[PDB]
Amino acid sequence: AYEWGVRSTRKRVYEIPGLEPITYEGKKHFVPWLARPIFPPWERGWNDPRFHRAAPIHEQTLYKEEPCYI
Amino acid sequence: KFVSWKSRTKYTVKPVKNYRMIDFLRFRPEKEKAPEPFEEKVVVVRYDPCRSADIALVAGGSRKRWIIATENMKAGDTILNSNHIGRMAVAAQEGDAHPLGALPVGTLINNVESEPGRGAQYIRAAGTCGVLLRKVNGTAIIQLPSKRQMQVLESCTATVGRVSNVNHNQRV
Amino acid sequence: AWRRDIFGRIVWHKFKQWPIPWYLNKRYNRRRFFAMPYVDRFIRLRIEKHARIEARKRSLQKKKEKILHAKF
Amino acid sequence: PLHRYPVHLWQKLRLRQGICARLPAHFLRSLEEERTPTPVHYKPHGTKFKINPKNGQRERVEDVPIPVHYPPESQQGLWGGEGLILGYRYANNDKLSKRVKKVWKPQLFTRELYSEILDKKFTVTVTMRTLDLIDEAYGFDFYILKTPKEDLGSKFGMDLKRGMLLRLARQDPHLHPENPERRAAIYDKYRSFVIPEAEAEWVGLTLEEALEKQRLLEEKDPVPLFKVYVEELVQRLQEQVL
Amino acid sequence: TVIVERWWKVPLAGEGRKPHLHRRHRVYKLVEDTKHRPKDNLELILTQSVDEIGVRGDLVSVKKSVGRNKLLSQGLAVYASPENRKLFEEEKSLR
Amino acid sequence: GIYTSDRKFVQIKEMVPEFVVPDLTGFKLKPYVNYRAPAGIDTPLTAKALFQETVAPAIEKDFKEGTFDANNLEKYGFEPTQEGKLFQLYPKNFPR
RNA sequence: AAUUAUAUAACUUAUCUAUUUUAAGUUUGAAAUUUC
RNA sequence: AACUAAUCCUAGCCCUAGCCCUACAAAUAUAAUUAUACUAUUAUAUAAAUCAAAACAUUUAUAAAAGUAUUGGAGA
Repeated sequence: AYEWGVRSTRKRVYEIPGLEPITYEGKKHFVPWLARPIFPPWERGWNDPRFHRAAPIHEQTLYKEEPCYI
Repeated sequence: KFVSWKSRTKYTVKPVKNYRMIDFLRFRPEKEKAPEPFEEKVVVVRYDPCRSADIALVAGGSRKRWIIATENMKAGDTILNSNHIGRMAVAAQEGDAHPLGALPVGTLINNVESEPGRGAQYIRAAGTCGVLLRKVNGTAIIQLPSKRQMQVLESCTATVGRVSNVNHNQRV
Repeated sequence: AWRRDIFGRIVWHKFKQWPIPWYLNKRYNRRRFFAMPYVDRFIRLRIEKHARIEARKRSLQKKKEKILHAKF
Repeated sequence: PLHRYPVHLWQKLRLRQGICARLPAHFLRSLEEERTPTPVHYKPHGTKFKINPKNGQRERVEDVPIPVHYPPESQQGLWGGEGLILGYRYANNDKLSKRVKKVWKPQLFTRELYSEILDKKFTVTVTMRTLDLIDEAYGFDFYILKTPKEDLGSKFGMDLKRGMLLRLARQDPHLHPENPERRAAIYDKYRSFVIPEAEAEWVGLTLEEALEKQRLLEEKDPVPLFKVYVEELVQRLQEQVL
Repeated sequence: TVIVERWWKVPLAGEGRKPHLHRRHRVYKLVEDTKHRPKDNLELILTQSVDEIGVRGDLVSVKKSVGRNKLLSQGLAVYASPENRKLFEEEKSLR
Repeated sequence: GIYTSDRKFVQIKEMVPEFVVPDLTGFKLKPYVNYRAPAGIDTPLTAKALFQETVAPAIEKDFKEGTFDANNLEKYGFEPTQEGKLFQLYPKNFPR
């Protein structure tokens, strides 16, 4: 059968206002009994080519609407 | 941790280490064409290791794609894929994909889809043919190999002719 | 810092420097710093073992004491 | 050897020593105090006396509470004290009949209730008894605050209680934003439940959460010994100047 | 709601002790269960119009889930709390 | 060093240690000491001793003069952060 | 085999759902008891 | 009076009493003990049966009142 959608997938405390749920961020390691912390984006301090990702074509300054066939 | 073996990023007609990626949505508008009826050529009738029926390479425009072969498909045959619902009976060449509205009652069909756009899921086995039992306005009756007769919209795509190995059901 | 191993013991964990943070380090997260529920039985055994060690030690001293009385 | 204190007293020793002793007194009192849940499926015996079969004399009687199983899903919802009763049944209510393994399931539902204090509508698992209790409590917010933890029988309800108690305690402008006049009415309406901010924080907190909270409260960056000596030197010199 | 009672009496443990339950004490009798019964009556206010159970604005007593599954679920009925009840009568007074 | 792609070793000059060798010319300390020289009673240096020897005289004079304030704690030798020094006391980032 | 066989499963009525004018029966049998 | 062997006392233990407990560097859960990224990370339903009832089936313990009464294939 032709599959629409990848076949692989086929077979409270935070809500409180004014208070902050405790999370294992202070522990510095995961524990199942503590809530998952909210992590801001990480800054390496330098650019790693191995982990670098090329920017999308449209964002490129040289991007042109007309298509050039090479 | 389970990843399916059918994980090739790009659809290709070349054998893949071999397995050939089949296409069961017969009317997929090809490149450099509008969503209107288009024609294709049966390049070669090859053998599919992963399916009982033999697959026929159908090529049109700038796109080449494998499809299931019907009873009489051979190399060099012409296959038409139409979305338009013909006012009159549309010329029927075995293996062509046409709306059930175009076809007349009694024509053997295969690779039918229960719902429009679902894609071919039944009558894909060797020797399986669906009979168009009845036709009324935008509704048609398609007999699937399970013996289940179902009523579907005329927009559903059906491929004329029986599947290859016509004597599969007669095997002794 | 002081951390609990999977055996329920409390041990000083020496921190390691990494180029990535802990939450982005799956392997560091994969490392287990949590004790399983079954360790409660082991904890009782550890307390009993400590008491057993003291009891055995007294027996060892008693045998030494025997000769002290015999010698003196 | 033999343990001087029984196993049940071991927990008491930990509570009385270490970080547990350093825990806030109000939270410790809340943990220490135990309140029996209101009976729901069992009623006390009508008579206080009966004829003792063995001696043929009138004897005092005792009440056996019916066992009721409360699934954790109840702790994530607002059940009015109802719970799953697991046991055996005799067909037609005669012991002479066959015994059939039966699990009795109270009819459970998920419905939405509006909270004035939080100014939000929450969709939660609820039973018919809770809805009547909410009406008897004169509002959903009142029901959460008025009902005790045991009668409430919901960790989320306790979580709501912690937020509601803290919200009332702080007079936080977060209640009904851009409507200060409406905010005052809600605080006045629920003025009875106003309590100190410190107490409200620890309401409904789990033991593991409480221990981490106290650890987070008591953890403090090491004092540079340079600073400590500087203050000590200045203090001693200042005393000498006097 | 389900109500059960032990078939076998548990021997008295005295003033300040806990009786030890046994296998025959584990068999219980079902005095009453709402599941076996038809749904018990529930008091609700119709917030819309439903076929042949009255009209919006009336107070009707209906079987607990029959009203809940049909009326309240579709939104036809609502629960009568004192806060909205006093609003309803005040609204009805202005009506 | 670091192994880059293609299984090729790429030595990193920074990660390669450089041996800092002291100049021993004119240095009178030798592997052994005289038996004539009396043995030294161990008096390990401590934070209190270091603070008393160097920091205490400065604060004592300044405190009597009254020119003492929090902003000038660094003047007496406090380091707000260990960054900027090649050798950082904590976390230790330098080898022996 | 005889005798039962509210394990379940079905149907009927409840049940729970929609609308709208598991329990009790029965049946199968998970089995039970005794005989051959 | 000879060979093979034998000779010995502490190595230590056992039970109560008493007593709860709060006893280097470097590497490590990745492949444990691999100095830095991979791959997210996770235990447990009545305890049962055996056994006793000489088999087996409900059933089978785990201060005085008193082994009285009841219960129980009224039997262990």
